Amino acid sequence: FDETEIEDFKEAFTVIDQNADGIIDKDDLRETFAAMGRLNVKNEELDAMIKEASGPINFTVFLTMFGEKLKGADPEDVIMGAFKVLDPDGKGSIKKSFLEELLTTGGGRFTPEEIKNMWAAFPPDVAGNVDYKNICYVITHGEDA
Amino acid sequence: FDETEIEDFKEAFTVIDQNADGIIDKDDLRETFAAMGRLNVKNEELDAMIKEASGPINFTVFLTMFGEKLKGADPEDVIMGAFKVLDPDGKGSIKKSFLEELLTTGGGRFTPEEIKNMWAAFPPDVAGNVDYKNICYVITHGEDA
Amino acid sequence: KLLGGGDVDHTQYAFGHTKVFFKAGLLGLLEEMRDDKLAEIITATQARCRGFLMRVEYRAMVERRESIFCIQYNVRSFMNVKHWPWMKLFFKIKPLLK
Amino acid sequence: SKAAADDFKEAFLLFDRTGDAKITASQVGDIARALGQNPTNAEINKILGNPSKEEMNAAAITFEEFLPMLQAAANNKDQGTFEDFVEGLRVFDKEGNGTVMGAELRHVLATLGEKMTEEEVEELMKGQEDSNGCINYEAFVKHIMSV
Amino acid sequence: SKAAADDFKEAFLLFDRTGDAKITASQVGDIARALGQNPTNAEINKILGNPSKEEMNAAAITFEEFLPMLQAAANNKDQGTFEDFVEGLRVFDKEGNGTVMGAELRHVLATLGEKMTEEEVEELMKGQEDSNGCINYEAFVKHIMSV
Repeated sequence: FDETEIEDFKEAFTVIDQNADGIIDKDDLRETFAAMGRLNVKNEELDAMIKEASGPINFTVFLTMFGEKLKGADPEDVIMGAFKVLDPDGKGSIKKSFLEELLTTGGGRFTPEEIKNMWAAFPPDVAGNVDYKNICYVITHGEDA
Repeated sequence: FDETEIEDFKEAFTVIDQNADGIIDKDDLRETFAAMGRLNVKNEELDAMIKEASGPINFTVFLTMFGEKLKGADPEDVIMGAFKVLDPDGKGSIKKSFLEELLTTGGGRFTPEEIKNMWAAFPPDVAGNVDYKNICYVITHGEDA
Repeated sequence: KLLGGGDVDHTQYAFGHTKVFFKAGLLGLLEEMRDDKLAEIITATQARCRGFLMRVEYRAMVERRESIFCIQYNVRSFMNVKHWPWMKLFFKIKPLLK
Repeated sequence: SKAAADDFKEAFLLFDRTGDAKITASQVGDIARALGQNPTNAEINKILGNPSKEEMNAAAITFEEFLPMLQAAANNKDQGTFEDFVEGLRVFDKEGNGTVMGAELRHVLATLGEKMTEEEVEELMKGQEDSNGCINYEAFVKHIMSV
Repeated sequence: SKAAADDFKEAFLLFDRTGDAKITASQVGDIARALGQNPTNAEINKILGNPSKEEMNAAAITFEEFLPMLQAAANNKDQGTFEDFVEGLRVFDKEGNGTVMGAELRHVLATLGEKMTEEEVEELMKGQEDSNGCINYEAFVKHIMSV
């Protein structure tokens, strides 16, 4: 965890903790979702978020919960560092079959089935290994941009 | 030491001395590191910083310790002064082989092996002697920007 | 340029303006001996190369060691997270920030 | 002999991916090179077949066969003379300066004799050949014999 | 003599790159020039060989040989007469004004007698020759004798 990433989680903690007392309760979760447009947010969704913690969601409990789910989270500059080492001549997005062979043949984390799941929402270019960069974006901030 | 550089070290001394009494003790070092995100900062790192001084870290002991480690520290405007004299026509980053030849053939501080270490984290452009300016940045403030 | 390769007697032939000249069956014999002599010379020079070739692969494999992991773990996160309320939230919200 | 070098057995535990203390016959070529031996691939191939050992079918190994094969390859290290390596490349390009044109060394290392992949050829020229397209083989063969 | 000039020993510590207080025989020509002596390179060469000293093989030095070689070169400073330097270049170009055409002095300084590199020839004309292509050697030889 770099310090600017921890400051981003402190700003997200303050936007969900609308009572500003330092502990995100279930009313803060529901009023942050209603301010984003969720008028139908069920109480069972709020209870499942609180069921991931053993205590009240203060800043260090929110940081330890996000730490334990993001144990391989990598910032965009280090993902582009590794992709610039895979394309060491610069500019070009690397081939689809080169990333499939190098993921498998180096590591067990690069096994195929997982490579079909990589191509599956990370579209073609991304999946193929040709573009580059959009995948670093969606690994640090999810969903389609 | 120019006076604005000494005021920058006075501001860094006040941010690490969180008790504001004028002497940075080991608790100030640990609480400044914990406020930057270092939850695992060992006591042996704090003891190795205090082992570089012969007494308590007040403002003049911190200035003399930084003076004795930075006996060739050069501000960015004087490094760009010297690089504008090496590129006297302006704008262009100077060639890789020109900086290797002129470092060696003028001085013993510009010997090759050291030139391979210059290219080694100061990347290509920087190492090569083509870009310019990013090396002045990282000599006044380290690590990748 | 072609004759560059082969474990052949580089003697036995000779070039000129319109064509190459070649021995048989003596010069033919010569070359042959020669041929064997390069396998030696060659075969040995190949090896080191081969050897050496892979020796650089290890230096790369090794470097790579971590950059992968980084990549490895890093992805996994996301696959888990991207479905998490809190994380989607942070997401829509991450922009309003400065 | 021990000089009993027990670090050859510790390096066999770094190349065996299953942890059972056996190394397949296809890895023995590259691990002899990683222990400080450069047998040519035809030599590694011959010896194998010589001993009615087929590298075409599944293989396992034991340390008790890999140790004497490394000791049979260790006598052939007297073939590694650097005079003949630099004189080979000195006969490969004209003029009195040691420079191969880029693509001459890349196509010769991939297609002449024991085929080296073009991926390995690019990894062996990376850094020693600059953008002039001229590989200085005095420093190139020096750095190739540094590993 | 000391006048014991101990700054010659302090300048030997600025030219010895290893710090062991020895200066190789190939540096002795340029360091005699940096101590205020201009022996020609053939003279530096002869003296060396004269003393069965080979500048072809590795060399070291000691201060105890470099001091008397600088004192043997110091008698030859009576050959540095500026009348003959300005009259040499005055016979090298027509008319009553001291100007050499640029390329005449550059090709003569690189190819006639003791070969000066064209890099050093450009560094000695830089500033004294303007864009008219005419080197005024009255001020040019004045500035060359200012160092």
